Amino acid sequence: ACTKNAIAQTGFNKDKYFNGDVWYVTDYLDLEPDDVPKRYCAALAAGTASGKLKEALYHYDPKTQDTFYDVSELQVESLGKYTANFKKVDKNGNVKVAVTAGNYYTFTVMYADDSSALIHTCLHKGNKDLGDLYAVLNRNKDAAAGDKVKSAVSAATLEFSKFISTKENNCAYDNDSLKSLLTK
Ligand code: HEM
Repeated sequence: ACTKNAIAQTGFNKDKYFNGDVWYVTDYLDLEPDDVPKRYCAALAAGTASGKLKEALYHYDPKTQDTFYDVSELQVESLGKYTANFKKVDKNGNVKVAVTAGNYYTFTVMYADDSSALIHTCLHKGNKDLGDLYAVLNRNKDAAAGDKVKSAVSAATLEFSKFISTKENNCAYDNDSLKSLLTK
């Protein structure tokens, strides 16, 4: 179960964040740690497509090779805080699992600049019991977290030392698919 009402960044710049480009997860913290594998990789694209606010997600377990993409149109709750009903798709946007009520995530941008971000998400997927997930993002998949984003982690009353890095997993991303999926 999720327990946090994450606070969005003061002054969040939506057009910069949702610019159509890719964000890579470099580090994550699940407050129910035993909810997600210790070795993982994930990335997303975020942008407006034909007037609609969109995200495209990619998940890859580097040990099991379990792979999936998602696309969602984000609904606005407040600036920097969204609710996203997702559909599982292949890399070309063909639907594998349609949108349905009860399959959604919340998404809060706690901090962002041009290169880095800190987000919170709470996933709801049917009857699974999932907890709060924080992720440090960067535009560069290999970037070490800098002081702006690590300070933001502190300001959220979190300890960056507890985050798990995704960097040592050889993950390789299909950026082209993530960008194109924004339209799907
Ligand atoms: C930007 C950040 C992330 C968002 C918005 C996000 C969103 C989601 C969504 C929507 C699903 C369900 C997909 C579907 O069934 O179609 C999912 C599943 C999953 N995510 Fe994430 N995720 C993110 C980061 C991560 C990270 C960093 C991990 C780390 C370990 C992770 C682990 C998982 C796992 C293991 C599942 C499969 C749940 C299951 O069905 O059993 N996610 N995520």
